[PDB]
Amino acid sequence: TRTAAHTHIKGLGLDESGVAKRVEGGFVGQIEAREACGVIVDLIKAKKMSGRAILLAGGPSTGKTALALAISQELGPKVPFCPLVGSELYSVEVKKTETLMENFRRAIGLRIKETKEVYEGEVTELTPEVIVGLKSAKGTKTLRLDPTIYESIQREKVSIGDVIYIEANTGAVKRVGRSDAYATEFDLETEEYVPLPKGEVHKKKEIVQDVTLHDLDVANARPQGGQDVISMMGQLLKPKKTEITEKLRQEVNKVVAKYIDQGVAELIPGVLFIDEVNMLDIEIFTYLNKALESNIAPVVVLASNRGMTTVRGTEDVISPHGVPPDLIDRLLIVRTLPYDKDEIRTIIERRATVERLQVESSALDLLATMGTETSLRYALQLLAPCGILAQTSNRKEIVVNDVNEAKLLFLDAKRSTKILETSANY
Amino acid sequence: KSLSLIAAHSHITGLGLDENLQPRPTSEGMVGQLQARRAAGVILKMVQNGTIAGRAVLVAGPPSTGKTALAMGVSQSLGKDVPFTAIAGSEIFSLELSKTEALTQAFRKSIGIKIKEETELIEGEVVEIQIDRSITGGHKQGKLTIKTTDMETIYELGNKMIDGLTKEKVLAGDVISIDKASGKITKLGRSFARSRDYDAMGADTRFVQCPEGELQKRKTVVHTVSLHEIDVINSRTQGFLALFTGDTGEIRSEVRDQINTKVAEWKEEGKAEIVPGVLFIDEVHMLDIECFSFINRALEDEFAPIVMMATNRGVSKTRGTNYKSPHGLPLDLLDRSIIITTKSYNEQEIKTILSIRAQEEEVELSSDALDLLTKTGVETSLRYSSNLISVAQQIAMKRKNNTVEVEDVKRAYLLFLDSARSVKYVQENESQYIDDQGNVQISIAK
Amino acid sequence: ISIDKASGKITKLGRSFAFVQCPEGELQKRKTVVHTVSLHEIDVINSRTQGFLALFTGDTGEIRSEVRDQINTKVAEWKEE
Amino acid sequence: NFMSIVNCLMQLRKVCNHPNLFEVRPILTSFVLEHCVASDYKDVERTLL
Ligand SMILES: Nc1ncnc2c1ncn2[C@@H]1O[C@H](COP(=O)(O)OP(=O)(O)O)[C@@H](O)[C@H]1O
Ligand SMILES: Nc1ncnc2c1ncn2[C@@H]1O[C@H](COP(=O)(O)OP(=O)(O)O)[C@@H](O)[C@H]1O
Ligand SMILES: [Mg+2]
Ligand SMILES: [Mg+2]
Ligand SMILES: [Mg+2]
Repeated sequence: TRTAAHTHIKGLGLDESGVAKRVEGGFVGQIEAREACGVIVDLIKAKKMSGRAILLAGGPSTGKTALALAISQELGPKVPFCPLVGSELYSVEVKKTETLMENFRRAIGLRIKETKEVYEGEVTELTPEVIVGLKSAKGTKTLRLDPTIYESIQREKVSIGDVIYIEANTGAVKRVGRSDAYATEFDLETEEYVPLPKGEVHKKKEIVQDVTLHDLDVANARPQGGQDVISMMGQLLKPKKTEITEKLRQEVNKVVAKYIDQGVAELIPGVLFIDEVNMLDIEIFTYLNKALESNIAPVVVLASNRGMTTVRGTEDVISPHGVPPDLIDRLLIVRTLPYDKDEIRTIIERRATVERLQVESSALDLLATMGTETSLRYALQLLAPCGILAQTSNRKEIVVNDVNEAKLLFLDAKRSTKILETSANY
Repeated sequence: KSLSLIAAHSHITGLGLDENLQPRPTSEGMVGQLQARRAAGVILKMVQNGTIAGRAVLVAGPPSTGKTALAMGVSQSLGKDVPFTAIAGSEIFSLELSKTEALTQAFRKSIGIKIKEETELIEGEVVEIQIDRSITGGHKQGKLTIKTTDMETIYELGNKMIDGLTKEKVLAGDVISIDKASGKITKLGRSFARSRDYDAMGADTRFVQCPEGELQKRKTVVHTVSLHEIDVINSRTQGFLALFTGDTGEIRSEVRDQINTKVAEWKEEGKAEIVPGVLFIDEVHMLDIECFSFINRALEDEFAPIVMMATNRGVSKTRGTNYKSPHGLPLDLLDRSIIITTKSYNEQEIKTILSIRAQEEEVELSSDALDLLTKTGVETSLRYSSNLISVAQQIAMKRKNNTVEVEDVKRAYLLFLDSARSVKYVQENESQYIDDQGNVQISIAK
Repeated sequence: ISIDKASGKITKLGRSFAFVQCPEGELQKRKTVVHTVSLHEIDVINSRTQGFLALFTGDTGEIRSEVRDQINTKVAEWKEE
Repeated sequence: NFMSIVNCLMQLRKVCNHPNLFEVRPILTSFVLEHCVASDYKDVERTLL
């Protein structure tokens, strides 16, 4: 198996009153951040309001992204969490604002119940002008092919002895292959032998395939019928994402409104994520400043931490977290405190337990000392190297020799900087 | 319809004003700002007049002064039949339309035309659809018995409409809103006769809409379209694809000139109806000098819809130039346009607005929590308490009691910080987070 | 001559002469073959139709993340089973 | 009494009979929209043409 710095977190641990335990499901301290996250979790579970956002501010290794993954895994499978970084909004063929609205539209989940049927059977005859006489286990019916799907059928080399899985609603045709009934054609026949499908040819099912707002946007903006030749031209002339305007937005809103008022469907919100908004330019900040003043923009979370630094995209806007003053004035601050000696101890302990490292007491304490001396991450990155070193140096446990070898081998930023002021060359 | 659960801007429905163009202190949600609401009524009467063009007004002053509330109230108060363009100026940049093309598209969208077309109909229960062969003497003996509730009548198909009924596979008895210059017969479903059919038990499975109007009557159907649809039709033979997908492609000028002439003569011929709407733009201090010259010439042009342009910042840097002037705009356009200043609020109107928000959210508040919210809002800003009320309501559920008490607002205040709280917290942590140089002293000890 | 059953492909093991001796053993042999493919290749082959050209021409950019998530969960459950 | 023990035993003979596994694989199809947004505007386009 594989582990990448996470999957140790398995929930906030909020009790019936929303209060999380001290160290439970991969957590250490930060009761303020945990309580604020629980409050936001309850607000999202309400599923009534929208159009509100918060930022959580904390230094490196303060559990910001850890709390984001915790809330993500707490929400559950169906409700989606949208992770995105300021580098993502810089697209290529479309403008950044449209990308932000594509993310917003695909963020909201929309449970829907549409219908699909499939014709699947052994072909009995074809009549050009079109007949495809599909013969299932108990049914043998002859559809008509429109000229385009007739051409698709022609390209499918389907002949007497073939079964095709041609969908009814989309219309595209997927041949299943040579019929297993004609297995007595060649002892080494190349084509696979598939029998006549069960049921009638026009098999009908009730499906729960849902749709995100971007999904049904691309459904009509760039139709994807697929296997038919005309569908190939449709997906080839404009295969990319086109700049959907507000007119199609209103059309889509009407369509989703009528579908959700049909009764079976429903709506569920979602959470979007942004990291290091300090690098974001003033243009996107100004645009989102007027974009959150709407009725559809779902919940997004901000993770940033900067002091008295100029906001990127400007030259004189100095503000904390690299956020313009207006956004700060319209956004909710969550505080995070630096980790402590005992927090470092428990962090290294849990990170050893998840990594299947039975680190003993004194080794754990010394690793905590290094964590408290230079940085938490410097100590955390050494758990696997020290274990592997002790494995190569024939030690199940981690003696002080292993950690000293790691500290003289894998240096930190401070020691490298100490080296850097005494060098004949860079 | 129009799925939008709630918003901080979904609390105003239609504004409030009087025939005297005088403000209402509680004008359907938005309150105060007598000058702002009187000017809104003045502009409303201006646009109802439809006799002036090329006017630019600047909603100046400090931010948070109900500017967006004013725009929303105007939009909801003017009424239907007049589509607007309420888009912030930040997204003018695009990878498919240039700045000139985008500005031209906005200007041509702000001015609309309604079109009345004298289309026809053939309504009535078409109980049967007979399609006879193409006999030489009569090229189509196609019987089809369209009859409304008023009369019983038969008709005949001219070898062109047989597939018009069944472009999509439908049966007879369908109310057909047929158009002579369309070729696409629209079936409305099922329909009724006035007969009891046979003697034995029957007449089952018949409950639908029956034709009501006359067998034939002229319909002067009115359609409203913008210059975008007409221009994209001119540029390409097919225009619906670019209207939906959004890949028009920077249509050329002689198209706009010929559309200008065509619309002028259509208005002169009494077939079209001009609807000169008004454009709304935001963040004008952020606008750039080429846009400044564009609007400067547009104002002097004979055709220019009125402008709702506003700069939240005051005495800010003028984007696109090396100099800063008041409102972030140079004195040329500043003198060319007109100015309406907007000042901030006191506490009581914040209290009233928050009470309106609460009763819109149908939450049984307790006035102690409301007083706490008023104090928190007046200390910092309205939006602070506007979010605090919702989070305190969430805390009210979290403690299993419907009423919003003091402890809810207190927990909301202590959990989520304040701008002053955040700046104090960061200026005491000048060496704990990422800074200008990025120096983060993660080393708690030694 | 060696041919495959499910495809009938021809593979020239070599002419007998005019230079390989006639083979011994049994005619029909079975074996196993393992095929390797990278994550991005799986993402790009099944996302669209013309992506096969993108296997060499590289005529694609910013593949839709839905296909990426589907292939990721496919790989996860393949590894699980 | 004597016989209804065997009434439970009609389960004890299905435990030692045979167990099985699952080895299932997921596969999907494309869901469909067929209301369309074409026919509603083609007539208007042709009228204006
Ligand atoms: N409460 C916690 N419990 C367990 N591990 C944590 C906790 N907080 C942070 N970590 C670990 O510290 C690392 C940094 O945390 P993360 O939130 O991802 O970024 P940062 O905190 O630096 O913004 C993560 O890899 C995470 O595994
Ligand atoms: N006078 C008012 N009455 C009611 N709500 C208001 C008022 N002024 C502002 N708001 C609220 O504030 C939001 C708009 O902020 P606004 O004060 O217009 O900022 P700015 O003036 O900088 O545009 C709206 O969602 C609205 O609910
Ligand atoms: Mg973090
Ligand atoms: Mg505002
Ligand atoms: Mg001029």
